[PDB]
Amino acid sequence: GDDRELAILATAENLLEDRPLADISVDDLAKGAGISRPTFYFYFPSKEAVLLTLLDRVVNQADMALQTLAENPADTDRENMWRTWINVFFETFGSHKAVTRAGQAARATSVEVAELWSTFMQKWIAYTAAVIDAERDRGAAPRTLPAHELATALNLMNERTLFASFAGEQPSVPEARVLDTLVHIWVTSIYGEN
Amino acid sequence: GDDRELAILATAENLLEDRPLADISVDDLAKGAGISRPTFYFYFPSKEAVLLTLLDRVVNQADMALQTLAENPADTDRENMWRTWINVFFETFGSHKAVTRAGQAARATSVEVAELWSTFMQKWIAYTAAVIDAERDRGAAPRTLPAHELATALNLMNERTLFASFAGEQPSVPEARVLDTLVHIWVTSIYGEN
Repeated sequence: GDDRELAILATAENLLEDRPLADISVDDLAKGAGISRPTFYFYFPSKEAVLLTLLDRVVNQADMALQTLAENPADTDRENMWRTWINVFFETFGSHKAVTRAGQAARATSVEVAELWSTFMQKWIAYTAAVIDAERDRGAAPRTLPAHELATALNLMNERTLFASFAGEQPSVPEARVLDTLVHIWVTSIYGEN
Repeated sequence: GDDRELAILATAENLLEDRPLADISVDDLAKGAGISRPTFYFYFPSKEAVLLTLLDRVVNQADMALQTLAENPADTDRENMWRTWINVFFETFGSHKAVTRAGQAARATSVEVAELWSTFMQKWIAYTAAVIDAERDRGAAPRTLPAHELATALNLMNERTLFASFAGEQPSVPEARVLDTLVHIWVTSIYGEN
């Protein structure tokens, strides 16, 4: 039942490590998960749809892991807060790299993926904005940019800066030194007057 | 001769406004530029290759426009310098939006496009890094992040922040208020101590 479903997915993920969706056939995922062609079609209606579901696993992994953090305020200095917020991306997407990458690539095509990714970003940008407003009201950060706008840029930086490093792009900040980077950019711009 | 070539391209660009490469045929670009199917193939060996050449026009437009600026130091305060540097992106890519978008989308596929875009970024990040080192040596910016690393993140933010706004994404900073945004992020992080 679900046994079968999950293998389709685990297999989806592992063939994705070394090659893009396109050059993975549909008998590719079947053969791997040890099921017949049409046994697959019962479970997922197209390969695109497999990739969708895995991305969904990942995003929610990162959604959930992110809300736990929100509800558990770490007890630390503002800089070490932001870092620990940002890190939850580095750890999640930085674990399922293969899916992470393909997901991004296929925003181009899937109006479903484009949506799925958008929704999550809006959620966290809005939340991030919410923080900054509060950081300004607690008095500890000054009122320079519209918060929601700042957040968007900062968050979009992350999405791109992070996924550049994962795919190991040319050019890109190495996994090691990233974070410290974004984190630095986050503090200096949130708390910075001029 | 070149008459014919250029029309293929102008047409390439205008059909791209309202729909993606994929759903533009090859008789699409011919019919538009008023030439026969194989007359086209003499000029460009595939549609992908048309898109390549237009992206090249744009990048170099922005490359050139960017080096003029470099060689003509604007006479203004550091903040109004960075802005006028960044603006040269907003104006270029923000003019050929259609090409700008498709180019990005098709980094996924074209190892030629991926290269073409990379090279340009490396160039400007390296240059941007070069500035910051100097800004630190003239004493006016403090030595916090490795410059080249900072530059990368800042530049990758731009690429993504900008092209999000162009395609008018959900979520994205509106064209109006962008710049002021990135610019703010640039100053606060370059000149910011903590």
